[PDB]
Amino acid sequence: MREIVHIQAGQCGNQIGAKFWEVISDEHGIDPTGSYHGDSDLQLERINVYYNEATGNKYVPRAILVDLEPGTMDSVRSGPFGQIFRPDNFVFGQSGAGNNWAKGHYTEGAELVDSVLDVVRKESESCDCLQGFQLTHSLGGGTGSGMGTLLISKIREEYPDRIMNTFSVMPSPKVSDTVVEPYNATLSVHQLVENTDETYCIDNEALYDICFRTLKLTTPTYGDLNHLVSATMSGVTTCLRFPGQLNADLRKLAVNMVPFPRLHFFMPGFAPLTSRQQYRALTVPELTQQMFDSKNMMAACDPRHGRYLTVAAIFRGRMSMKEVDEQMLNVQNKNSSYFVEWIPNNVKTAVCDIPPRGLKMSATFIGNSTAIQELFKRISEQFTAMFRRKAFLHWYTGEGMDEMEFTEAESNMNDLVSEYQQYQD
Amino acid sequence: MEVIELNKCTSGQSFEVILKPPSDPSLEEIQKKLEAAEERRKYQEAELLKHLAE
Amino acid sequence: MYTFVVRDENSSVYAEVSRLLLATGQWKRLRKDNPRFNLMLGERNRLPFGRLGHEPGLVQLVNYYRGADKLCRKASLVKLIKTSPELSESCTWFPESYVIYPTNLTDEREVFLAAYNRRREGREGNVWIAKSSAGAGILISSEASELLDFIDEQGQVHVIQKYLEKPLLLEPGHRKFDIRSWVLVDHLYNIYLYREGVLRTSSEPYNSANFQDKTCHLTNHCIQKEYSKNYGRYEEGNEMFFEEFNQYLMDALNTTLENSILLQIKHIIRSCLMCIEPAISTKHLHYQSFQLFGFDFMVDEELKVWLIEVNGAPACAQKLYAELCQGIVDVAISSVFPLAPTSIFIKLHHHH
Amino acid sequence: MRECISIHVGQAGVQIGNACWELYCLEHGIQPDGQMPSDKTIGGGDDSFNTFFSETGAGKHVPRAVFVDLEPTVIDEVRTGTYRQLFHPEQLITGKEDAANNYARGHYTIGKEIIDLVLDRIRKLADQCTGLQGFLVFHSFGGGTGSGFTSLLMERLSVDYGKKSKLEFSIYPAPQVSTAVVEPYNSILTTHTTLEHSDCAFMVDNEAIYDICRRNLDIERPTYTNLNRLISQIVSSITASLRFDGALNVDLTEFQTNLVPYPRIHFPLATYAPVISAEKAYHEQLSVAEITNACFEPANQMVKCDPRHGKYMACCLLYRGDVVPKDVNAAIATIKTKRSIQFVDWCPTGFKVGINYQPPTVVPGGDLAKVQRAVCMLSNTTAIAEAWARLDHKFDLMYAKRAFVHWYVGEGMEEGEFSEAREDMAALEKDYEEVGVD
Ligand SMILES: Nc1nc2c(ncn2[C@@H]2O[C@H](COP(=O)(O)OP(=O)(O)OP(=O)(O)O)[C@@H](O)[C@H]2O)c(=O)[nH]1
Ligand SMILES: Nc1ncnc2c1ncn2[C@@H]1O[C@H](COP(=O)(O)OP(=O)(O)CP(=O)(O)O)[C@@H](O)[C@H]1O
Ligand SMILES: Nc1nc2c(ncn2[C@@H]2O[C@H](COP(=O)(O)OP(=O)(O)O)[C@@H](O)[C@H]2O)c(=O)[nH]1
Ligand SMILES: [Ca+2]
Ligand SMILES: [Ca+2]
Ligand SMILES: [Ca+2]
Ligand SMILES: [Mg+2]
Ligand SMILES: [Mg+2]
Ligand SMILES: [Mg+2]
Repeated sequence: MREIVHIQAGQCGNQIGAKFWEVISDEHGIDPTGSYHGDSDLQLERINVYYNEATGNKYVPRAILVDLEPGTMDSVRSGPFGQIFRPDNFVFGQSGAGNNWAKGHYTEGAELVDSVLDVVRKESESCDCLQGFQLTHSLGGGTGSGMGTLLISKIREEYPDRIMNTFSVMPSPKVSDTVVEPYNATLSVHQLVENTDETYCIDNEALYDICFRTLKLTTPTYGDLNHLVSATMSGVTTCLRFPGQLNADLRKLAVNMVPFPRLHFFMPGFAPLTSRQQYRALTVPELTQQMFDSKNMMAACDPRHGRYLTVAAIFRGRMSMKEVDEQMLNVQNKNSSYFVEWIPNNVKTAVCDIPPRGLKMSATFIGNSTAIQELFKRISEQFTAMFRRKAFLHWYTGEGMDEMEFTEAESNMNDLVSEYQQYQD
Repeated sequence: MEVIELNKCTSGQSFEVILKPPSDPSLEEIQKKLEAAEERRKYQEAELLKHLAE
Repeated sequence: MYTFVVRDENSSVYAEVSRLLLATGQWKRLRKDNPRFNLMLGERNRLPFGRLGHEPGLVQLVNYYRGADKLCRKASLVKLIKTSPELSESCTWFPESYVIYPTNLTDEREVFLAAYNRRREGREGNVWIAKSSAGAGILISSEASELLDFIDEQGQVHVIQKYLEKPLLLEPGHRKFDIRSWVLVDHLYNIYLYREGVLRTSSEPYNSANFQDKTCHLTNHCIQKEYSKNYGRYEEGNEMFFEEFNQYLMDALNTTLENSILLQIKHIIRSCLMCIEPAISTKHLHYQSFQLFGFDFMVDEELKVWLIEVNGAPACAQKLYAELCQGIVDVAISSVFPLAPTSIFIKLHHHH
Repeated sequence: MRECISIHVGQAGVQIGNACWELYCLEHGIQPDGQMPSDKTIGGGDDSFNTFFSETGAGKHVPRAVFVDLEPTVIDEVRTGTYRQLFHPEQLITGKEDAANNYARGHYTIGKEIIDLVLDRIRKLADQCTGLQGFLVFHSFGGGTGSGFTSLLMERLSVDYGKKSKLEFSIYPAPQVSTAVVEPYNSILTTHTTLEHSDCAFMVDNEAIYDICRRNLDIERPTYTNLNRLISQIVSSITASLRFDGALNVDLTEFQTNLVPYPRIHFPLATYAPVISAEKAYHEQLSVAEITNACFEPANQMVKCDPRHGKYMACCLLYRGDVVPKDVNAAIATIKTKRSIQFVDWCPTGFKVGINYQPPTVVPGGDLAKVQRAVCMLSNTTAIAEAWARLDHKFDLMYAKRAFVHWYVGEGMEEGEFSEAREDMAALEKDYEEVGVD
C-alpha cells in the first residue's frame, strides 16, 4: 500500500486531470459510479495507489480539485465521470485569478490555500504509507501556476520527506490565451526547480504540432491536445498502477532519473500516434522508432540538440520482451552519441501486459535530456522581450509584487539554462 | 599425484589430491555513526524549513 | 551501422584500417571511452580485457590476443620454448638462448657459462649476442665477460643467444639480411600468412672480424638509415620484396623461395601459435580476439631458417599497407561484422 | 552438530532464500507442512540436516532462517506461498517503505530504526542453538536494502557474535536484469563496509546466470524465477557439506581454511555443470571427465572472467551423484595436461574433492533436467578481480561528475564515504594484482 495523492488546480489542471481519471478508470475497470466491472485481477492489484475503497466495494479517486473560479469544476462535476470524485474534495473560490500569478500565489490563492491543505491532510491521514503527491496544472495561467506552486510549497513544508511530482503544461504563443503567460511560466519554473522531485514538461506547441502535422487535425482544440496528455499521463504512471519492479514507486523513479537535484524536468513521449490505417498492427521496431522520434515528443525540443542523462521506456501489451530488448539496445547502440557516457546503462526498459484501451500495444517515453533547455530558453526570451519594457507589469505590482522578484526569477531560469549547458558538453 | 585424507561414509566420500608441493568497530562507535548521519539529516531539514519560513 | 573505437593513435596499421572502415560508410567511430562499441583497436599496454564482452546485445571484438605477450617478449619467448613440450629445449629452429637477469636484481647465468665453456674448449665459434625488449641497446661479443658485464650495467631482463656467424649473404654486396613475415590470426584462430614479406637488408658488407661496428650485423631499418653509408644503394630503402628475392634464389642458388625458406617459415609460425592456442584462444569467451604478428627470421648459408623474435604490434612496409590493411578488414573484421580474389593470405591449416 | 542461521535481506535475498529452502526440503524429504517422515527422532535430534532445521514437538522441521525486507510485498509471497507453513511470523520481518535503491537510506535512515528488531529476531534463533557456527547472508549488491542494510547488519553481528563465522551469497549487478542506475555506487559502498566482517563471500553475477539460462536452458527472456532456481542449485551444492554426512567443509570455519588463505581475498569463483534443459528430448549423460572439464569453461562460471590469466589459491571440487574417486583423479590429470592452471607459489597445487552420492534434486516443473552426476567447482582465482575492475570503472565514471551523490548525502551519508570506499576497492584490486601477476 503506497498511496499517491492527486491534485489538480486551475482550468487546464482540472480539464487534463478529469480526462486522466477518465482514462485510468477505464483501464482499472472502474465505472463512472466507482463500481468495479473488470475481468482481470491485475486491475485491482495496485488499485489503492490512486483509488480509495469506500463502503460497498466503491473506489473513490484520491483526487483534490482546486480552482479560484467555479466554472471549470462545475463542468467536471457534470462531466462523464464527474460523480466518481469525492464531493468534499472540490475546493474552489469565486474571484478567479485573472491569468495572474500574483493573484494565485499571493492574494486570491492565499485566502483559499488553507482549506485545500485541510483536504490534503485528510487524504494523507488515511494512507497506510503515502508515497507522495502529483499535481496537474498549467504554468501560463494564474491559479494552476500561481496557486499551484503555492500549494507545492506548503505541501513540502508539511510533508518534507514525501515525493512531489507534477505534470506541468508549458505555454506557447501558438496556443496562447494571454500575453502574460511567459511571466507566469518564468515565476512558476523557479518554484518547480526548488520544490518538485519530478516534473513532466508538456509543451502546448508540441501538442499542437502533433495534432496538426501528425494526427492531421485541421483545427486542433484544447480537447484534442488533452487527449494526448491523457494518453501520456496513463503511460508514465503505468509503472505505478500495475505490478512491476522498475520505477515501481515515486522515490525509486526519482533516484534512477535525477542525477542532479535541479535537473528533474522530463520530456515525455507516446507511440503510436495514428491518424484516422488506424487498424494496422504496429511492430516493435516501429513502436521504438516512433517513441524516440522527436515528432512523438511533447516538450517541443529536438533531442538531437542535447544529450539524454537518463531514459525510461514502458512497453504495454502482449509482445516479445526479447524483441523489446533487441530494439531498445539497437536505438542506444545506433545513436550512442546522444547518451552521456558518464552514466552507464542509463536507458531502462519496463514491460506491462495490459495495453491502453483500443490498442494492441504502445510505448511511453520518459527522457531527462539537456535539450529541455531550449524550452526554458524560449520562455526566457519571451519574458525578457516584455520585461525589458516593463510591459504588463502593473497587473502584478498591483498585487503587491515588486520588480526585483521578476529580475530574480529571470536570473534563476537563466542559471537553470546554464546548468543544462555544462552537462551537454 | 597423491591422494590423502580419504574419508568414506554411507552418503559419500572426500579426499585431497596434491599435484605439486608449494615453493572492529564497537557497539558505541556504530551508534555514533548512525546518530551522526541522523543529525546531518536533521540539520538539512532544519535549513529547508528555515528557507520555507522566509 | 557498426561502431569502433581507437585507443592507439601511434598505430600506422590500424590508422589505415580505421580509415578503410570509415570509407565503407557502414562503420562509425566513437570516442575512445565510449563502451558501446563493436570493435576495439586497443592500446599496446595494459589493454583492459576484463571490461570486454559485458555489453548486452553487442558482439565485441578486439585486435589483440590477451596473453600473446608470452610470444612477443624476448625473455618470455625463450622461457616458452624451453618449457613447452610442443617446442622442447631441443627445438632446431630457435638459436640457443638463455635468460640473464642483471646481478642487481629463474636466472640462467651458470647454465649459459657451461655451454659457453664447452664451445671455447672445442674450438667452435663462440660469438653470442645480448639484447632485451627495453631497447631502441645491443652488444655482440665473443667474450662471455663482456656480455655479462654489459647486462649488469643495465637494470632490465636480458637474453643471451647464439649469434648466427654463418648468415646467408646476398650478392653483390656480401651483406646480411632478415625476413619479416606478417601473420594474421582471426577470432576462429585461423593462421593466415600474408603472401608478401620483406627482406630488411644491410647495405654494408658483412664483416666477421669486427663486431664493434654493428651497422653490417644489425639489419634494423632504423640503424641502416642512420649509421649506414650505402643505404638504398642496392634496393630502395634496404627493402627487397619476395619477387626479387625469389628470382635471386633461382639465379644464384638454383632454388625457390618456397622450397628453400618458406616451408620452414610456415612450419615455425604454426608451431609457435598452435603452442599457445589453448592459453589465448577466445573460442568460448564472452568476447573475440584477433591480432597481427610480425615474425622475424634469419637465414644461414645452409638455407636453414631461424626464428629471431615475434612482434605483437608490427609495422608494415610502405608499399604493402593498402593490401595488408584491406586484408585485415576482410578476414578479421568483416568476418564477424559482415558488410551490406584470390586471397592475399596463405591459410596454414592445423588441428585445433 | 552445530547450527547455521540463514539471513535473507532485500528482494534478491528473500526470493533466492525462498528458492533455496524449497530445494532444501525436496532434498531432505521435508513436506510443505514441515513434516519429515524419515526423521525417526520426533521433536529433536542432532543430525546433519539439523544444522539448518530445528524441530517442534509436533514433528515440524523449521528452517533456521530470518527474512528481512524494508517493504512487505516480497516477503508477503513467503507468508502465503507453498511453504508458508515452514516459517512462523517471527521469522519474517518487513517494513513499510523500501530504501529506493539508495545505500544510505537502507544503511542509515531506515537501518537505524529496524536494526535492533532484526537482531532480536536473530537472537531468538540463536537461543535455540546448542553450538551456533555462524550465519549465511543472502543479499544483492544493487538494492538499497541488500547493500545498505546488510552492511549494517554485518557490523552488528561481528559485535554481538564475535567468534562466529559469516558467509555471503551476493548478487553482482547486471544491466540485463536491472533498472537501477546507481547500483555500482551501492555495490562498492557495501563491499567496503562489509569486507572486514565477511569470512567468505560467493558472488553470483546476474549476467552469468542470465546467459546460462538463455544458452543452456533455451529461455529467450529469463525471469527471476528461472534465475533463482538455478542459483539455488549452486547454493545447495555449496551448503550440502553442512547438511549431509561428510568430511569436507563440515563447518563454516573449514570454508575459510580451504578457500581463503588471505583474508581480504575471500571471493571464490563458482563454476557449475552440467545445466541441461528439461524440455530436451533426452540428453546424453555426461561423464566425470566431461563435467569436470566443463568447470574450466567460462560459459558455466558464476562470474564471467578468464581464469587462464589469473592464479589459483585454492580449489574444491564438489560432486553430487554417480562419481567414484578413481574417475575424478583421471579427469583431473587429463585437465592439467590441457588447461592453464597456475597456482600461487605459496600454496600447494592440489584439489580438495567432495562426493555426495545423491544426484542433484530438481524442482518438479522446473527448467533443469535430472542428471546422473553434477559438479560445482569452488576456486579462489585472482581472475575474479576482473569483476571488481568493471564495477570500479562504472563507479569512477559517475562519481567524477558527482552524479546521484545528492541522494546519498540527503540521507545523512557524507560524501567522503564515497572516496573512502573507492580507495578501499583500489587497494583490493592492488592485492589481487600482487598475488596473481608477475
Ligand atoms: N538473481 C536475482 N537477482 C535479483 C532478484 N531480485 C532483485 N535482483 C537484483 O537485485 C538488484 C536490485 O536490488 P534488490 O534486492 O531488488 O533491492 P532491495 O534489496 O529490495 O532494496 P530496496 O532498494 O529497498 O528495494 C538488481 O540488480 C536485480 O537484478 C532475484 O530475485 N534474483
Ligand atoms: N642470434 C642472432 N644472430 C644473428 N643476428 C641477429 C641475432 N639476433 C639478432 N640479430 C640481428 O639483429 C637484428 C634485429 O634484432 P632484434 O630483432 O632482436 O631487435 P629488435 O626487436 O629491436 C628489431 P625488430 O623487433 O623490428 O625485429 C636482426 O636484423 C638480426 O640481423
Ligand atoms: N493542454 C491544455 N492547455 C490548456 C488548457 N486550458 C488552458 N491551457 C493553457 O494553460 C494556460 C492558461 O492557464 P489556465 O489553466 O487557463 O489558467 P488558470 O485557470 O488560472 O490556472 C495557457 O497557456 C493555455 O494555453 C487545456 O484544456 N489543455
Ligand atoms: Ca478576498
Ligand atoms: Ca529428529
Ligand atoms: Ca569478524
Ligand atoms: Mg483559462
Ligand atoms: Mg621487437
Ligand atoms: Mg526492495
